[PDB]
Amino acid sequence: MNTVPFTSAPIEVTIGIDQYSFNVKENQPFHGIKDIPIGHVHVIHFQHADNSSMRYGYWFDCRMGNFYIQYDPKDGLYKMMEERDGAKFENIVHNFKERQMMVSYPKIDEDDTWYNLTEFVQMDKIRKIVRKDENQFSYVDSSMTTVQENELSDPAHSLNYTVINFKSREAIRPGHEMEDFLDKSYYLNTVMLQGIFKNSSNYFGELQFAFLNAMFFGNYGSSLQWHAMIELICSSATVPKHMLDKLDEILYYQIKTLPEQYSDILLNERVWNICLYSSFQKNSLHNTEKIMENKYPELL
Amino acid sequence: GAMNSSNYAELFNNDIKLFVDDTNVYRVTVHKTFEGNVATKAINGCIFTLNPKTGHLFLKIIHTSVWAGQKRLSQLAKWKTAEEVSALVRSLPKEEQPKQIIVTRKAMLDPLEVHMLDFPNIAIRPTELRLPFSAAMSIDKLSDVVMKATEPQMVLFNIYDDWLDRISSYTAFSRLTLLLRALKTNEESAKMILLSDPTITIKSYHLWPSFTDEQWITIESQMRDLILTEYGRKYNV
Ligand SMILES: CC(C)COC(=O)C[C@@H]1C=CS(=O)(=O)C1
Ligand SMILES: CC(C)COC(=O)C[C@@H]1C=CS(=O)(=O)C1
Repeated sequence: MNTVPFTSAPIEVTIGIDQYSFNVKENQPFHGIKDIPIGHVHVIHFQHADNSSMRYGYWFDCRMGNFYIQYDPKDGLYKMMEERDGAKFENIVHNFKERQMMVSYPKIDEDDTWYNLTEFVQMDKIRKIVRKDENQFSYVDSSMTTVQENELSDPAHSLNYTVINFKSREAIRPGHEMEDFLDKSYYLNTVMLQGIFKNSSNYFGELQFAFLNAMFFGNYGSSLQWHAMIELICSSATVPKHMLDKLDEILYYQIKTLPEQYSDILLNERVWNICLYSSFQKNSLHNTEKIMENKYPELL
Repeated sequence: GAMNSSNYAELFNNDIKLFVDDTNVYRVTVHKTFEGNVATKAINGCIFTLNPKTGHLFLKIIHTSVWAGQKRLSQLAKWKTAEEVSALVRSLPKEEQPKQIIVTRKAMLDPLEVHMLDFPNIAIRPTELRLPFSAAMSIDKLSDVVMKATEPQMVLFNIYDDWLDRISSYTAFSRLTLLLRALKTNEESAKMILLSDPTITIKSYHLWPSFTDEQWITIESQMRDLILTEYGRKYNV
């Protein structure tokens, strides 16, 4: 069980850790988060009380280093940093644990929600979508645009998701125009899975990362990416059975975790109605269809 | 974006453009079977591809053999249309290729866009105009060449005959759309108006009769009356 200590909390802020969140008051004696489960990526995220504009946060994996949080009063945000001195970190963390200045990652033993949302998400792939190689952790915020959004403006601060475009030469074989547009299996299986992602695990990892950035930061281009990756599978007539079954589980837990009050803005009616009721896979997503119909019957 | 009444003069500027109308590509007769079920029998169709500035008509005849053994023919017909328009563009020299293609039905947008991916600089546009190009098969010589085709074929007519020697392309298009609107609303009456006077003939190399300027005014008046009448007979006014 690892720990992300905080030097202090000088400004009032709502702090998220994965699907949990808590309020910290201005100069409240808060010194971090303990008991973080090893084996998963995590995200620690922030919304200042005085400016709800800009949710921002950091993806990290405690197996890759000792990470801490310190407020920067010049840039005006909580920054993640890596502490290189292992013995300084062990002594200070312990001191804080002794003074009970840390919140505990509050995982219910029965609860697989975070595993289910991050099953295929790996830090190494996050760091290729979010390029800042001098750090082992990755910063994301509400405003960052994707590579595809920028084609339609600072490249260093972009989300390099895999570009998916259904009306593109990449998606459409010359001479198979109608076939490839109405059945996207060759784009899914040959171009994307065999060619770009190499396997379905990497595809699902990017899909799950896009959803989590949409949900936690309201990142609009991430939501576009999540829906495009769903629609590419649903619009393919030929999808391996294990991928369909896994997608159903992935989407089920995403829909289950979504705040009911953000459904209106995080869910694209056209994609979901198409995917559940018109597409080749309209009858392949039983768990997702059942939770969508019971939780969000308005959208449909 | 969409072509409508507000940007209507754009049709007659010097940027090459084509209208594409697919309403006569897939044509059927519906009939009863011996068992008393219903079935369709396809007849020859055509793509109506028209340069409104010059009067060029690229009439691609769609022979019924293209439908043999195919399913979802109304969907296929849109993609076949887009395939043939793309092939036409590729066949044309660069300086003759259109800068825009305006489809008369919005369902042609995605098929045409996908077939034209190789031409990113050619804009594919819808229109809000309700154009009467479906009535092209009421022009006797066009109907005749379509029905007589025994194989796929492209035929090239000027739909304005020689009118551009005397009038502008705006006026020629207005005349064409009036004639076609009339043929669409009451074909028998429209053809009666056009052919009633035996002394006015259709030249062998033309589609419409050889009216004088004054006779065209009379003809155009009679066509407006027809359209207004039928609009009367229809709604009872
Ligand atoms: C001033 C003291 C009581 C609190 O300062 C800190 O906790 C800063 C340390 C820097 C790296 S670290 O070891 O992760 C934490
Ligand atoms: C297909 C290739 C030869 C291009 O030809 C033309 O464009 C000929 C014009 C088209 C119709 S028209 O008005 O009869 C004269």
